[PDB]
Amino acid sequence: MERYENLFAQLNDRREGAFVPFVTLGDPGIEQSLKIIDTLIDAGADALELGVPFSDPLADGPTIQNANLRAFAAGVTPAQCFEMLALIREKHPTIPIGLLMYANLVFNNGIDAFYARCEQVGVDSVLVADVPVEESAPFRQAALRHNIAPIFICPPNADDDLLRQVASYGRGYTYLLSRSGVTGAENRLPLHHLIEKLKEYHAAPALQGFGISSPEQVSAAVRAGAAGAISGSAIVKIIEKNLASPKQMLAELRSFVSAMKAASR
Amino acid sequence: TTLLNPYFGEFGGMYVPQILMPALNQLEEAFVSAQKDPEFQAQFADLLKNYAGRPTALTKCQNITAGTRTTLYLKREDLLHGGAHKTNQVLGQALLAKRMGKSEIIAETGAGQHGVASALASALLGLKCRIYMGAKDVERQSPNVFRMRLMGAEVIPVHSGSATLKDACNEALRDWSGSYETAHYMLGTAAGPHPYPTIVREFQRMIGEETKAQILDKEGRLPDAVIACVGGGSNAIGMFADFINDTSVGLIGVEPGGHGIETGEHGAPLKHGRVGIYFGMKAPMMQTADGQIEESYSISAGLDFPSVGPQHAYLNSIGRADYVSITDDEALEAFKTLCRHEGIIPALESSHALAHALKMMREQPEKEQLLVVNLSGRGDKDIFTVHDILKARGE
Ligand SMILES: O=C(NCCOP(=O)(O)O)c1ccc(OC(F)(F)F)cc1
Ligand SMILES: O=C(NCCOP(=O)(O)O)c1ccc(OC(F)(F)F)cc1
Ligand SMILES: *Cc1c(COP(=O)(O)O)cnc(C)c1O
Ligand SMILES: [Cl-]
Ligand SMILES: [Cl-]
Ligand SMILES: [Cl-]
Ligand SMILES: [Cl-]
Ligand SMILES: [Cl-]
Ligand code: NA
Ligand code: NA
Repeated sequence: MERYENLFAQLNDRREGAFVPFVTLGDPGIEQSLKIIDTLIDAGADALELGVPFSDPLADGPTIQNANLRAFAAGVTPAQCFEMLALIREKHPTIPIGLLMYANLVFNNGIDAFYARCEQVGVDSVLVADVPVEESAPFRQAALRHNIAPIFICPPNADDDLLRQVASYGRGYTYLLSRSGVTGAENRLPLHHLIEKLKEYHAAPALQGFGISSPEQVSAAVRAGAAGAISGSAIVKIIEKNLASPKQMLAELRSFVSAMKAASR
Repeated sequence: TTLLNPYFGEFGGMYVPQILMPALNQLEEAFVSAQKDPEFQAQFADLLKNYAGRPTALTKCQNITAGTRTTLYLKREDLLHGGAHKTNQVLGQALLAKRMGKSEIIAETGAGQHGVASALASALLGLKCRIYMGAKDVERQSPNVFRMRLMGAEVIPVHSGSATLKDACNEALRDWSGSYETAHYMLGTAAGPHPYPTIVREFQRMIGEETKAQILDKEGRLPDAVIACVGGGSNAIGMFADFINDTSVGLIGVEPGGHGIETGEHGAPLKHGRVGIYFGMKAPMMQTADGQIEESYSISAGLDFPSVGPQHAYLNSIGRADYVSITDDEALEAFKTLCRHEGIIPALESSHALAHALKMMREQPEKEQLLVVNLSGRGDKDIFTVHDILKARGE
């Protein structure tokens, strides 16, 4: 399987950027999370980035910190997340599915066994938040052995050595970081140099993420040369705001994703 | 690419988000530069001597070994300014922050001890200090919180996750990932991502250096063993470091056994945890079967940390150091015994090390042995804890 490659070729054929929502698996519960994900796809999501609840999400701001706690309040475990992932792939054969993981959940029962499990359920990529490229060798090797793309963060300040490592080691897409700090839609600039040098070094297509919460940010990223945009906290805010109204939650989710996805054409 | 080895065998490393690697690389470079700089070393030595009170005494404890063949010395870090060994390394890190042009200090704290040490170093050296503390720890450490505030530090309660030390740790890292151009993260033990396990060891190693000089002066030979409690590992590696190449000197680290290892309510990840990757490092940690980070437990809040420094895990794996545990009740007895027979109130952390030395003596009272216990702190802070336990059990 090469789902990112097929998606980007198809988007490039349509002069179109990708819009990629992030949500936490099992937030606010397993059944509602499955409906949430189906609505994001039904509203025009090109790919998915999916978080597995972890006790200590040290790269996440309050919005996604709270999604993790909501998922834990429902008893969501990594095993249940992988059951969900298998069902999602079974409903949606072509959409790329990427996981956002913390290292201990990958290392816990064996690095190789984790990536084998990803392959078995149909996952396409894994970004391990607290594994920098300098520490990544066992993770990216296990990923590639199981046909999983290892995703790497390209931060604002990347020197040329980091750019070359990210271009050489990453697959699927390059995660182009919009700023320092942690995730959150409360804190919001794609520099043409990084996007240009990434293309010069034959990196995987760049997706911009962190703070992406408005349609014009999606269009701005594609215009800068990124292949698309990832939006997290802004989606999870809709989940948080509408917990008491499961149906209104799905409808507001549908409207926001459709708005963001339209901005990438 | 790094200047120094980030690993101790399989343990250690730099497991942080990519955005924090420049901050760690900058810190490693500043540390390597400072270690080569006689002016930095002279400044550090001057603070240690004239502000913190080094060298600390090495006290022979005659009464508690009476009738046995054990000679027991206490290395008196309880006499250091601030009342615990933590002061040594916060002074060095504060000087590093200044060397890097940083004017702000971030620190985490659980028992409040490192928070106080960071606050006093920051007050002395004119640094704006902010301290993250889990809200549960803020509630039970109001004296240390008030000390931090008296010293001008801003104390920020952390309500996320389990509202304790690891959650304060996360919040400190989240802050630093956005603020490292102007703020230094003053990590409080010999753990976390490289270069911190190395820096903290090097800024604590005068404990063992002095001990070696003092014991040679008083006894004419090296100790048979040096014994230190292990929460994160800093006072123990500070004692051990200068003895690592003296292969006849035993190195014994004491983890908190809490209510007993078999109860699961303990703080002994090195011997009873499982290797994981968190806190920026690959190290033994207390964790669920599916890899969520667990809660540790000890009567002593300063030992209540669910992982351990990677050099300790390494020294254990090669057999150079041995690690044991001591329960709450054993530490409490050692606390009472030192008060009554030597007139020294030890920190409940340090009481774990003392309790194991007392066991070494009592189990084999005719074994000739020359022991040093690192008395990492004084126990004035613990007298209410000890009072309340003794009252609830009818003593
Ligand atoms: O994709 C992510 N979050 C969702 C989008 O961010 P936001 O829109 O700001 O919530 C995301 C990506 C990486 C990450 O950790 C690290 F950067 F270190 F790799 C944390 C979150
Ligand atoms: O144990 C730690 N802090 C010492 C707290 O001392 P106290 O105030 O006595 O609880 C400690 C702090 C940070 C750490 O790594 C990382 F930053 F990544 F989280 C590992 C251990
Ligand atoms: C913090 C502390 C300890 C434990 O921390 P380490 O880093 O393991 O040394 C031990 N003793 C005292 C008095 C402390 O304050
Ligand atoms: Cl390369
Ligand atoms: Cl010195
Ligand atoms: Cl600056
Ligand atoms: Cl010498
Ligand atoms: Cl074990
Ligand atoms: Na510990
Ligand atoms: Na605890």
